[PDB]
Amino acid sequence: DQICIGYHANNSTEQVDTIMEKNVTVTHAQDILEKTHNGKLCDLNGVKPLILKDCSVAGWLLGNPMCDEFIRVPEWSYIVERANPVNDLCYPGSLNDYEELKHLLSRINHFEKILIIPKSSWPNHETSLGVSAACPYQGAPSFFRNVVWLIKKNDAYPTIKISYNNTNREDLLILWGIHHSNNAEEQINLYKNPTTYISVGTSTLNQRLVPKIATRSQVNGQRGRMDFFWTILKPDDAIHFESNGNFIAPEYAYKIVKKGDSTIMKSGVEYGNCNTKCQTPVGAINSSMPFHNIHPLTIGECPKYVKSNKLVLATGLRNSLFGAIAGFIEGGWQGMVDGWYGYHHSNEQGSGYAADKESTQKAIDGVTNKVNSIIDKMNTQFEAVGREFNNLERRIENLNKKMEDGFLDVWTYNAELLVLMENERTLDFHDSNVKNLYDKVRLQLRDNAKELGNGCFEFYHKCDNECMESVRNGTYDYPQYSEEARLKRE
Amino acid sequence: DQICIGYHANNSTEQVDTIMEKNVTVTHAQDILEKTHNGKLCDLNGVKPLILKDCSVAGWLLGNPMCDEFIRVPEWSYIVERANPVNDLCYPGSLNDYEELKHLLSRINHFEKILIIPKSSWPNHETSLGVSAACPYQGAPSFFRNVVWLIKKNDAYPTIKISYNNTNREDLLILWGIHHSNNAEEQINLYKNPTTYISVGTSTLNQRLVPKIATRSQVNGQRGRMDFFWTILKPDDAIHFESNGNFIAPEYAYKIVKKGDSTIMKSGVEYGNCNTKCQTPVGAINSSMPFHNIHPLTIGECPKYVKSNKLVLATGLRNSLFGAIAGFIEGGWQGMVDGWYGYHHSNEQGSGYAADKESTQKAIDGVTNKVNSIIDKMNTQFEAVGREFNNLERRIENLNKKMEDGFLDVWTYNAELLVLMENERTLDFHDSNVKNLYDKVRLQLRDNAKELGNGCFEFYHKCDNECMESVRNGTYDYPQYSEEARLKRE
Amino acid sequence: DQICIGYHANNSTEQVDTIMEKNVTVTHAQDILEKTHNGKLCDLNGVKPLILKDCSVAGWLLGNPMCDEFIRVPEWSYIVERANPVNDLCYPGSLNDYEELKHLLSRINHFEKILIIPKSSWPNHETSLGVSAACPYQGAPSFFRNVVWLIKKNDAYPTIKISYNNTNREDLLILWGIHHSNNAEEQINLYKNPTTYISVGTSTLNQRLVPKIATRSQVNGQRGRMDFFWTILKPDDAIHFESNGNFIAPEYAYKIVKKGDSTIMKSGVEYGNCNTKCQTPVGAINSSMPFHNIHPLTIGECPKYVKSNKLVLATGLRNSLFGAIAGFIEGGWQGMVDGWYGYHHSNEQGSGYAADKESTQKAIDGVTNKVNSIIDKMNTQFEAVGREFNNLERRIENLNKKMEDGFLDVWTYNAELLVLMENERTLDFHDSNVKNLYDKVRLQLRDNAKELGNGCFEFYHKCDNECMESVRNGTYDYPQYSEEARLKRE
Ligand SMILES: CC(=O)N[C@H]1[C@H](O[C@@H]2[C@@H](O)[C@H](O)O[C@H](CO)[C@@H]2O)O[C@H](CO)[C@@H](O[C@@H]2O[C@H](CO[C@]3(C(=O)O)C[C@H](O)[C@@H](NC(C)=O)[C@H]([C@H](O)[C@H](O)CO)O3)[C@H](O)[C@H](O)[C@H]2O)[C@@H]1O
Ligand SMILES: CC(=O)N[C@@H]1[C@@H](O)[C@H](O[C@@H]2O[C@H](CO[C@]3(C(=O)O)C[C@H](O)[C@@H](NC(C)=O)[C@H]([C@H](O)[C@H](O)CO)O3)[C@H](O)[C@H](O)[C@H]2O)[C@@H](CO)O[C@H]1O
Ligand SMILES: CC(=O)N[C@@H]1[C@@H](O)[C@H](O[C@@H]2O[C@H](CO[C@]3(C(=O)O)C[C@H](O)[C@@H](NC(C)=O)[C@H]([C@H](O)[C@H](O)CO)O3)[C@H](O)[C@H](O)[C@H]2O)[C@@H](CO)O[C@H]1O
Ligand SMILES: *[C@@H]1O[C@H](CO)[C@@H](O[C@@H]2O[C@H](CO)[C@@H](O)[C@H](O)[C@H]2NC(C)=O)[C@H](O)[C@H]1NC(C)=O
Ligand SMILES: *[C@@H]1O[C@H](CO)[C@@H](O[C@@H]2O[C@H](CO)[C@@H](O)[C@H](O)[C@H]2NC(C)=O)[C@H](O)[C@H]1NC(C)=O
Ligand SMILES: *[C@@H]1O[C@H](CO)[C@@H](O)[C@H](O)[C@H]1NC(C)=O
Ligand SMILES: *[C@@H]1O[C@H](CO)[C@@H](O)[C@H](O)[C@H]1NC(C)=O
Ligand SMILES: *[C@@H]1O[C@H](CO)[C@@H](O)[C@H](O)[C@H]1NC(C)=O
Ligand SMILES: *[C@@H]1O[C@H](CO)[C@@H](O)[C@H](O)[C@H]1NC(C)=O
Ligand SMILES: *[C@@H]1O[C@H](CO)[C@@H](O)[C@H](O)[C@H]1NC(C)=O
Ligand SMILES: *[C@@H]1O[C@H](CO)[C@@H](O)[C@H](O)[C@H]1NC(C)=O
Repeated sequence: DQICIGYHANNSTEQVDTIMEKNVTVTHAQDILEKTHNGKLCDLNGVKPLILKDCSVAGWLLGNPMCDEFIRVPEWSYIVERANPVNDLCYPGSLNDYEELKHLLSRINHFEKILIIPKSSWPNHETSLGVSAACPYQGAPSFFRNVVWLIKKNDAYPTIKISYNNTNREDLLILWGIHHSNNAEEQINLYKNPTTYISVGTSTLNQRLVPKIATRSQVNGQRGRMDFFWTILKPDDAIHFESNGNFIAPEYAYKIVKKGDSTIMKSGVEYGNCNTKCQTPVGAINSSMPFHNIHPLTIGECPKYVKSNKLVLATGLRNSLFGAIAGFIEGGWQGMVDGWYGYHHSNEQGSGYAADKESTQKAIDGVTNKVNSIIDKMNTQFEAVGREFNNLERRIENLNKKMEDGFLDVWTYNAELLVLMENERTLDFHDSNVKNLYDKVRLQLRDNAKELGNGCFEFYHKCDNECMESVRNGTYDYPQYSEEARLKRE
Repeated sequence: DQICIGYHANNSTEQVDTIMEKNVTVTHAQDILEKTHNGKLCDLNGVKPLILKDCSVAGWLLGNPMCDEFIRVPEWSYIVERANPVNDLCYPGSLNDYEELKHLLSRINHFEKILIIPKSSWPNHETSLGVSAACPYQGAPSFFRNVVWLIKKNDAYPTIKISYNNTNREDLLILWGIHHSNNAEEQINLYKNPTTYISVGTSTLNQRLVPKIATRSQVNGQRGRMDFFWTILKPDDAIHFESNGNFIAPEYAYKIVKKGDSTIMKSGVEYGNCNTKCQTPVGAINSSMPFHNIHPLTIGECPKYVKSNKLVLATGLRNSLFGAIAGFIEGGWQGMVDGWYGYHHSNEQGSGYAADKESTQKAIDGVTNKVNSIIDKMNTQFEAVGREFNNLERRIENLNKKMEDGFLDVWTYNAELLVLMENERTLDFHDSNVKNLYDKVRLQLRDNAKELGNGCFEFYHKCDNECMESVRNGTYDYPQYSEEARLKRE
Repeated sequence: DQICIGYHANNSTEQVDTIMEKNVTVTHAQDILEKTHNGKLCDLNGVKPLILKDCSVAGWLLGNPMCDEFIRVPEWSYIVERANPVNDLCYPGSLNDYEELKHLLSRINHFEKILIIPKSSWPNHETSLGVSAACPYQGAPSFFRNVVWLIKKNDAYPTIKISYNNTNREDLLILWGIHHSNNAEEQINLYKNPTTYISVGTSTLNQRLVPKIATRSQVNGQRGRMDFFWTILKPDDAIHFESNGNFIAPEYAYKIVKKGDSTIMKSGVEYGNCNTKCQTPVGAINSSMPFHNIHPLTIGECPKYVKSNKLVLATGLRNSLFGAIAGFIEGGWQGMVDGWYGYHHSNEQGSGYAADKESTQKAIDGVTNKVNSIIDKMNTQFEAVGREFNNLERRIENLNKKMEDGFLDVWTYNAELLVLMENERTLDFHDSNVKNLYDKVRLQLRDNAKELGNGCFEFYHKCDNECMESVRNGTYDYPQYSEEARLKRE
C-alpha cells in the first residue's frame, strides 16, 4: 500500500531552448514566431494598392505616355513600385526633390487630377509640336501628358505671364519644368529668344530657372535635358509663372483629397485578388502570432519583426533547479492525462492516477499569465519606414540603414533572450510545484509511511481508497492509524 | 509548549507586479516613477528662461519691431518659443539656414548686441526710408531694427565697398539680406540701378546674391521678399560687402559671450515664478525618482524618461517558490513588529513574538543593493533632444522622430521588464529566507520536538524562557533535553 | 564511521558581481572584457594602411605639392588621417561634397591614377604659368599636381570644348575646379575674357559655374579662391567640358580598381611595424574576448565594444537561496581538487576526498552552455561607423552622435545586466547542485545513519571502502545493514 507523487508525461516532441540547455523536449509549448506568408500582394482592409507595374512614381506623376493606365487612379491603400521601373523619365533630365516628394506621397491616399491651365491659354505660342522620340506613344513622338512643352509661333515666343489661383479647398501638387537646349542654334529654332529664364512665385516660392546650354551625353537618344520642379499650392494661394522660353508649363495638377498612412513598397510579386490586414513586399501575413520573420518593411496591423528562426515558449514540463522532476521522481506518468501534477494511488481496494487540480490551476494560471505578459511587453517595438535617398546623400542613407538595423538587432536579442530566461524559469517552476506537493503529502503522513525516495510513500498501515482521497484533499488524521505502523515496524 | 517560524504582515496596501502574477500585495515597496509636475515653466537653478512670448528666434535676432522687449536680453538658461510665433519676419521672405542657426543657439546662453556699422557710414545712401507697413511700429511703417534697408540718395546708388574686422575676442554673429523687388519700375524707384548684386566675402565665405524681380503673391500686404543670411565671423577675420543695390546692411551684431547648455523649448505654458532643477515643456519636476513619465524633452538634472504608468519595486514580502511564505506557513503575523522574519514562542510562562535580526539584516542588505543596483544600471539612458527641420527636410525629420521614439520604447521595455523579473526574484528571495530559518531551527531541535506542518515545533520536553531564547540564539543544547523528550515519545 | 557532502574551495581571489551582492569571491571565473592594446597602428591581415601623415584626403587627391609622397599609393587596408592635417588646400577654397567623397573612399581599397588629359591637349592655352606661392615646391611657386590652372596664351583664351570618354572598364573619379579672381584687371591679366563660365556635363551631370569676382580676406596670402568639384564617370560614359576662362582642368584621374572594406581613421598614433586582425585609432587589439572597451570605431574581426570597465562571468562556486553552500555545509574543501562537489569518507580503512563526476559534469556542461549562449546572443551588436559632417550639417551630426551613443548605451546595459543576472543564478545553481547531491545520499541511507546537519551522515553500521563507494555510486544496499543499525540505535 503506497501513495505516489509524480508529474505529467506525454508523446510531445516539441523542443525549447534555455540558457543552460538546448533542445529540451517539453510536454507543452507555444510558438510565438510567424514564419509563413501567402506570397502575393493583397488589398489592405478592403482597399486595393496602386501597382505602377513598369512605371515609376515620376512617370506616373508627370504622365509618361507609357503610363496611361494611371491617368486617373482610384484611392489606394499603398503604392507598389518595381525596383527598376522601365518607364521613368522618357525625356532625360531630373525631378527636383524627388525623394521628398515620395516621402510626401507616403502620407497620401488619393489624388484628383484637375486641368488647371488649358492649352487654349497660349494663343501666341505653339502647343502641338512639343514632342520627342524619347517619349514614344504608339511608335510616334509624344511627351509627358500633364505638362506642355511650349515652342515658338510665327518665329516668336512672347513673354508669358500667367497666374493660377487655387480655388479648391485642398492642396494642389503642381509640376513644371525647364528644357536645357543643346546649342545656340537649337535654342533659336525652338524659342527664338536666345537668353531665357523662367520665374515662379507663390507666397513662399521665389524661383528663377535659367537654361544651361551645353554639350551632354545622349540618354534615350537625346542630349537635351528637362529639369522638373514641384510645389504644394495651399488652398487660397496662387502660383505665378513668367517665361520667355524653355518653359514646360503645367496643364494638369493633382488635388490631394485623401491623406493617410501608406507606403511605397518595392515588390515585383503579383496582385492576388486577396484581402489582408498586414502586407510585406514578399507576401501577406495572416497571423495572431506576436512575432514574424518575413520582412522588415510592413504596413498594417502586423507582428513584430525579428531575425529569429525559432521562438518557442515552454508552457509544459520536461517530457520523459529543485530536486523533484528528473530528481527523486525519476520519470513522468503517461497514464496521467488530466492535470500537470498529482498522485498515483495503490492499495488492495484499487489503483489509479488522480490529479491535484489545486496545484495544477496555480501552474496553468502562472504559465498563461507569463505568456500574456511577454506578448504585452513587445507591443511597442521599432517599425521600419521607407526612406529614399539620392546618390550624393549616401551618409544619411547609411545612418538610416544602421539605425533601422540597429533597433532590429536590439529587439531580436530582446525576444530571444527573454524566451531563454523565462523558459528556464518555467521549467524550474514546475520542479518547484512538484516538490511543494511532495512536501504537502509529507509532514502530514509522517512515520505512518516510509518514504522510499522515488516519490512514493510506502504506507506502514493500509489505506482505504477513501484514505488516499483524504490526503489528496489535504486533510488526513495521523493518530487514527499510528497504532498499526508500530507493529509493522520490526 | 511550541516555537513557530513566521514572517511579517502589516496594513500595507501597496501592490507590485511580477511576470506570473499581477497586483501582488506586499508589506513594503519602493516607487521609482515620478508622475507629477507643477504645470508651469520655471527658472533653472536660479536662471530665468528667455520667454520670447509671440516672437520667433528670427524675429528677435533680426529685430522685428514687435520684439523690442528683447533688444537687451539677460543671460538665459533655456529659450521658450511658442509653436507658431506670430511676430516672425514682418516683411515676408526667409532666413537662410534657420534650423542650423537654431542649433547654434541651443549651445548659447547669452549674446551681447554691438553696433558694428553705424548709419553715419552711409553718407551717400538714404538710411531713413527703408520702412514698410508690413513692419509697423506705433502706427507707422517701420522695419527690422538690427539691419538697414538702404535706398538711393539724390536719385543715385553708388557701389558700396565696406569691411568690418572682428576686433573682439568673441565670435560675432552677423545678419544681412537682399530685397527682391517686384518689377523694373520699382527697382529703379528704390535703387536707381536696374541690374544689381550683393557680394559677401570672409576667409571662408564667398557669396554672390542677385535680386529676383518677378511676380509673387502678397503676404502681409507685400509682394516683395527679403532673404536674410548669417555667418559667424571668427575673432580676427573680416567680412567684406559690395553691392550696387537691393542690399539690407547689418547695423547690430551679436557677440557670443556665454556658451553652454540650453534648449529651444516649445511650449505655451506660463511662467510660474518658481525654480527647478528639471524642466519639461509641460511643467517642472521636483523629484528624486530615477524615472519620470512627464515629457521626453527635458533640461537640467532630470530623471530618465519612460512611457510607463507604474514602476514600483518590491522590497518587502507578500502581505496577508520555496514553499514557506503562503505555503506551510499560511500567513504572516501582524504581531511581529521589529523585523521581517522571526519566531513566536508559547510556553507555561507565556508567549510572544521575536524577530531574527541576523536573517532580516541579510535580507535588508540584499534588497537594498538590488534597488541600488537597478538605479545605477539606469544611469546612462537615451535623452531626447530638440532638433528642428524645414518643410523639405521631412525624411530626416521622420528619421529623427523614429530614432528618439525607438530608443524610448527600448528603454521603457528595459525598465518595465527588469522591475517585473526582479520583483519576482525578491518575493522568492523572502520565501527562501524563511525556509532556511525554518530548517535552521529544525536542525537544532531534531527529535526533541515535533514538526506540526504549519511552521511550528511542538517540544517533547519543557522549554522555559531561557531555553526558548537558546533556539533563537542558535545555542540550543540538544543533549540537555535528550532523555525527557525520549520519555515523552511513547 | 562517516560520509560527508561538501564542495570545492581554492585560493582564488577572482571576484564577480551580482544584483544583490558585489565583489563575491568565486572559485573560477571567466573574463569576457578586453582592456589592453599595443598603442600602435598596424597592418590589417598583412595589408599596410595608407598613412597620409600631415596631408588631408583633399590634399592627396588634388595633389598638393607637399603631398608628393602619395603620388602612387599601393593598395591599403584603411586610411589614417590626422584630425587637423596641415597640407590640405594650399590654394584656399573648397572641395565640394567633401564628406560624401570621403564616404565613397571609405569603401575603396585601391586607386590607379591615369593620365586622362595631357598638356599637349592645350595648344592654344598657357599650361606652365598656373602656379602660386600658396602652393610652394622647393622654394618656388607651384600648384596642385593632378589638375591644370590654364591661362591665356598670346593675350587670348579661346573657348575650350573637350570630351573624355571613359574607355576603361572601371569607375573613374575626376576632379576639376574654378578660380574666382579678385578684380576685373586680374581677370583680364589671367584670362583676357571678362565674362566667363565653366560647363560640365556627363550622362547625369549638368553643371554651370561662373567666377565670383569679389573682395575676400587673405588666406595663405591669397585673396583668390579655387572651388573644386568631383564626379564618378561610369565605365562607358563621357564628360564634356566647356569654358572661356577660370577653368582648372583635370589632368590625372583615379580609376577605382579595388572596392572593399576600409575606413578613414583619425589618429596621430605611429605605425609600429606590427600586424593585427583588429585595429583601433588608439592601438591594435590581440584578443579572443567577446567584448572590448578600447574604442568604438574599429576595423577588422573585432570584439564588441562596450563602455564597461569590468565584465566577469562566474563559472564556479562561492569561495571560502538553496540552503546548502555557506548554509548547513558552511564551508568548502581545499582537499577536494578533482571536482566541484562530492564526498569525504571516514572509516577504519582510512579517510579521503572523492568527487561526484555526474553532478560535477552536469554543472560543467550547464555553465559552459551558459557562457556560450551569452556570447552567441551578443554576436549582432551595434557597430559604429565613421561619418563626417561639415559646419552647416550640425543637426545631422548631432543626430548621428546620439544614435551611435544610444546604441552603445543600450548594449553596454545589456551586457552588464545579463552578466549580473546570470552570475546570481550560477551561484544558486551550485547551491542547488550541492543540496540535491546531499539529498541523494539522504533518502538512500535513511535511518541506517544519523543526519548531523553539517553536511555529514554518521553511519550506525560499518561502511567499508566498497560500502562507501556504493553510496557515491548510488547502489547502497539498505536491507543488508538495517539490523546492524537498529542494534546500534539505543
Ligand atoms: C596675373 C598676375 O600675376 N597678377 C599680379 C599683378 O600683376 C599685374 C600685371 O600682370 C599687369 O601687367 O600690371 C598690373 C598693374 O598695372 C599688375 O601689376 O600684380 C599684383 C601686385 O601688383 C600681383 O599680386 C601679388 O601676387 C602675390 C602672389 O603671386 C602669385 C602667387 O604666388 O599666387 C604669383 C603667380 O605667378 C600668379 N599665378 C599665375 C597663374 O599667374 C598668382 C596669381 O596672380 C593669383 O594667385 C591670382 O589671384 O599670384 C600675392 O598675392 C601678393 O599679395 C600680390 O600683390 C598679381 O598676382
Ligand atoms: C524640329 C526638328 O526636328 N529639328 C532637327 C532635329 O530633329 C535634329 O536633331 C535630331 O533630333 C532627334 C530627336 O528629334 C526630336 C526628338 O527629341 O524626338 C524631334 C522633335 O521634333 C524635336 N522637338 C522640337 C520641340 O523641336 C526635338 C527637339 O528638336 C530636341 O528634343 C531639342 O532638344 O528633337 C535625334 O535627337 C537626333 O539624334 C538628332 O540629330 C537637328 C540636328 O540634326 O536638326 C534639327 O533641324
Ligand atoms: C513702385 C514703388 O516703388 N512705390 C509705390 C508702391 O510701393 C505702391 O505699392 C504699394 O506699396 C504698399 C506698401 O507700401 C510700402 C510698404 O512696404 O509699406 C511703403 C514704403 O514706404 C515703401 N518702401 C520703400 C523703401 O520705398 C514700400 C516699398 O516700395 C515696397 O516694399 C517695395 O517692395 O512699399 C502696399 O504693398 C500696396 O498694396 C502697394 O500697392 C504703388 C501703389 O501705391 O505706387 C508706387 O509708386
Ligand atoms: C490591478 O489593480 C488595479 C486597481 O488599482 C485594477 O485597475 C482597475 O480595474 C477596474 C476593473 O476591474 C477598472 O474599472 C479600473 O479602470 C481599473 N483602474 C483603476 C481603478 O485605476 C486592475 O484591473 C487590477 N488588475 C488585475 C489583473 O486584477
Ligand atoms: C583684422 O585686424 C587685425 C589687427 O589689425 C589684423 O591682424 C593684423 O594684420 C597686420 C597686417 O597684416 C599684422 O601686422 C598684425 O600682426 C596682425 N595682428 C593679428 C593679431 O593678427 C587682421 O589682418 C585683420 N583681419 C582681416 C581679415 O583683415
Ligand atoms: C535541435 O532540433 C533541430 C531539429 O531536430 C536540429 O536541427 C538541431 O540541430 C537541434 N539542436 C541541437 C543542439 O542538437
Ligand atoms: C485667390 O482668390 C481669393 C478669393 O478672392 C482671394 O481671397 C485670394 O487673395 C486670391 N489669392 C491670390 C494669391 O491672389
Ligand atoms: C496603517 O497603519 C498606520 C499606522 O498605524 C496608519 O498611519 C495608516 O493610516 C494605516 N493605513 C491604512 C490604509 O489604513
Ligand atoms: C594558487 O594556487 C595555484 C596552484 O598552484 C597557484 O598556481 C597560484 O600561484 C596560487 N596563488 C597564490 C596567491 O597563492
Ligand atoms: C571591490 O573590489 C575592488 C578592488 O579590490 C575595490 O576597489 C572595491 O572598493 C570593492 N567594492 C566593494 C563594494 O567592496
Ligand atoms: C564612348 O565610346 C563607346 C564606343 O562604343 C560609345 O559606344 C559610347 O557611347 C561613348 N560614350 C559617350 C557618352 O558617347
